[PDB]
Amino acid sequence: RILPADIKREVLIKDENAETNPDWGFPPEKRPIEMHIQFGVINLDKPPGPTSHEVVAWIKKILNLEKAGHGGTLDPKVSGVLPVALEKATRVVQALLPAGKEYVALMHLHGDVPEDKIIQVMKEFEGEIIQRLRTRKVYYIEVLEIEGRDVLFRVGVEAGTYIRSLIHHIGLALGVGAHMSELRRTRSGPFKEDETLITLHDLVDYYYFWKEDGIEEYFRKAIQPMEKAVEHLPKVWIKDSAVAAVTHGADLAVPGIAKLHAGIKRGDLVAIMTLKDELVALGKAMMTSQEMLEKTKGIAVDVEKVFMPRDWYPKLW
Amino acid sequence: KPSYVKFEVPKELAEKALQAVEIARDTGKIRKGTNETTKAVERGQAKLVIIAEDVDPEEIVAHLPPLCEEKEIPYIYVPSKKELGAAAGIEVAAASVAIIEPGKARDLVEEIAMKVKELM
Amino acid sequence: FRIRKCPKCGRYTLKEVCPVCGEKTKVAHPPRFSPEDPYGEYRRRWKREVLGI
RNA sequence: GGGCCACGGAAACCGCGCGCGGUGAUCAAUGAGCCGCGUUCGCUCCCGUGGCCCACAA
RNA sequence: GAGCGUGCGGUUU
Ligand SMILES: [Zn+2]
Repeated sequence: RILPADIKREVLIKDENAETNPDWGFPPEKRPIEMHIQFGVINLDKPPGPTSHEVVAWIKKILNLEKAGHGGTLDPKVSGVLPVALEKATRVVQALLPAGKEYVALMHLHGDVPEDKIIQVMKEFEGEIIQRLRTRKVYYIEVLEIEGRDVLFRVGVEAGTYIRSLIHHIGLALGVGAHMSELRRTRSGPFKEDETLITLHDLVDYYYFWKEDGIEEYFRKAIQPMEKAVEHLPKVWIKDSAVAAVTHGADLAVPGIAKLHAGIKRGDLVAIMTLKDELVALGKAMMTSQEMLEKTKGIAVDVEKVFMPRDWYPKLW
Repeated sequence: KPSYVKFEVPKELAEKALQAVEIARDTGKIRKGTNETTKAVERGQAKLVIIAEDVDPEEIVAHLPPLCEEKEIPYIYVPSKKELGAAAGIEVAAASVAIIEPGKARDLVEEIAMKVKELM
Repeated sequence: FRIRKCPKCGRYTLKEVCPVCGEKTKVAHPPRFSPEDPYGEYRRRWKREVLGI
């Protein structure tokens, strides 16, 4: 039950001294509700019926937003985790779309099969699979329940994997054939079913509670800081004196690094965090975590997408 | 039990309630299903609303109570929605019911309606 | 709709009691939603009572 | 020149799907069928216009 | 304009 998102990362220290000045920046739980939204993401539990595109359209019109992009397009009949990135945080979906997903699926067998076969055979589908022509990875498959011809199971997959099709091929491997009668996505990258997974109802309500009734709490818990959309990425934390430079398009030179995750490799997508754990920008590593640690000069991260505004930190340079 | 269930209904009353509906189906007029039932209340044609205690999700009937209190219309609960669909003239479960016109359940409703004024 | 989940344990199941916790299970799919949200007004009244004055 | 940011790389009819209003049904009342009306997100590359910086973090 | 994410399809300069 392990997606790559899950791999454990140790945090290495490069400069013990580095401290961050509390006058500068806005840590996620220190952002006026308005700015919390501008840099927010919704862990939405898509209802069945609508297309994911229509859903986000209802949200823009009800929350009065001008931009909002959801990650991996859930099919109409499918429910569950649909991350909706908001306004100025829209472009973080680019950390999501690639990330592994998990679903709970109900497969209906067209014929009778012993509970042992079903399990044995479904285990054979872990690894790689071809579909259309493209190859995609099944990380794990877990059967929860078999009631006669109905098989309920969790599955973890690479992005872009077609569950309906997989269930089809299982039916074929079993002989009797099969179809998927129900599907729900329980995970997409860092977004899981937890207290942050809000339904449309709870959401549009909490909004009115704040906007019309003046209660913030509930609506603030509904929006997550963009930093959440990055929990799965390797991070390097940078000094205060380096933050403004980076939001102005400066690549990140070694000397501006405070701490970093272990096991970063050249080419890896990394997130660039301030010491207050704010997301500054996304980038591509030009060094391994070890090179960065020992070296005293050089470009460590090609900055590619900047999210933090240029006025949060002073132009120290 | 659910959060739209805002008070306690005794086996006797709840039973006197399924009988109530069972009568007006033929001697008078009733409506079944949350939509028909909600519409009745927003029209003030509902003399008595009957909601079931086992409706999942709650969003299906959550609105009925606050709705009935606004239009000053008596509402009452019943253990199961299967048996409520049954006693309405259908073979499928019905989540809620209105009683548009009592007919021959008049003094049976007044009974109900006046003893639910207590539990508020 | 057939997939259900334990509200205590989070376990997915087709049964009506958690095979793990023993709690009553609920439908896994959220209530269907409409932009017209016809009863939104009154749903919030019910909901405000739940959350507190 | 380079990196980054903003905006642009179509609009209008129509359809399946979904829903709302009205109606309300012989295992879909958690809504049939009939009618009417709604209703579709973004990201990455690349290209063009404009803006801000050129910043090894001292 | 070419790709991505399971979702869009057909008309007209
Ligand atoms: Zn469990």
